[PDB]
Amino acid sequence: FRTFPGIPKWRKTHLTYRIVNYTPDLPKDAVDSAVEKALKVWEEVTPLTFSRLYEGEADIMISFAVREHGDFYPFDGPGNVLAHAYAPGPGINGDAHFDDDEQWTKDTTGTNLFLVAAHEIGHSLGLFHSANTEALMYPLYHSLTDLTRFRLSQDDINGIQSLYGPPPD
Ligand SMILES: COc1ccc(S(=O)(=O)N2CCCSC(C)(C)[C@H]2C(=O)NO)cc1
Ligand SMILES: [Ca+2]
Ligand SMILES: [Ca+2]
Ligand SMILES: [Ca+2]
Ligand SMILES: [Zn+2]
Ligand SMILES: [Zn+2]
Repeated sequence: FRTFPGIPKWRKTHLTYRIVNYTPDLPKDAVDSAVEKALKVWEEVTPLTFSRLYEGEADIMISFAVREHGDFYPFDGPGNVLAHAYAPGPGINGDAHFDDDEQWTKDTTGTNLFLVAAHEIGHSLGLFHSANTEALMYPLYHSLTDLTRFRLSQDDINGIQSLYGPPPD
């Protein structure tokens, strides 16, 4: 694994997230599940717990966007940059933006929202890219992984616990 520079990490175990908008590519219900499951992944190996807001500024603001969308890094159309996110911190920090010029699916017939969400949310949590090929934090986008056999890799578990520790009990 690999954390960020100056090793940013939230100074609190409980984080709030908010889904700011919805992609026309999937039923609102599928977008919710992906985010909740992307969150389960990390929540299971650390003291981190999460809750949802429907208003106010949440730590982890999630949203879909196209091209220019409010920051300095406009999205680039279909493919290539799938989504980007920010390290822990105030305001735009911790937020995750998804490119809608991608076709977000619940399976692998395009860009799986879960798989890509878990990885972006690790960013919000403070993890940078991993050199480990079998790691979820690898800049790894592969459409050949059954969803069925997915499991966070020891590399991912190592790096996030480096920051927050193992589960309390
Ligand atoms: C499994 O999770 C993911 C999430 C994003 C990408 S990506 O294709 O958008 N991307 C890899 C390819 C270069 S661009 C990037 C730096 C913005 C980077 C990425 O990991 N965003 O955090 C790939 C796999
Ligand atoms: Ca934020
Ligand atoms: Ca793109
Ligand atoms: Ca789309
Ligand atoms: Zn953005
Ligand atoms: Zn990434």
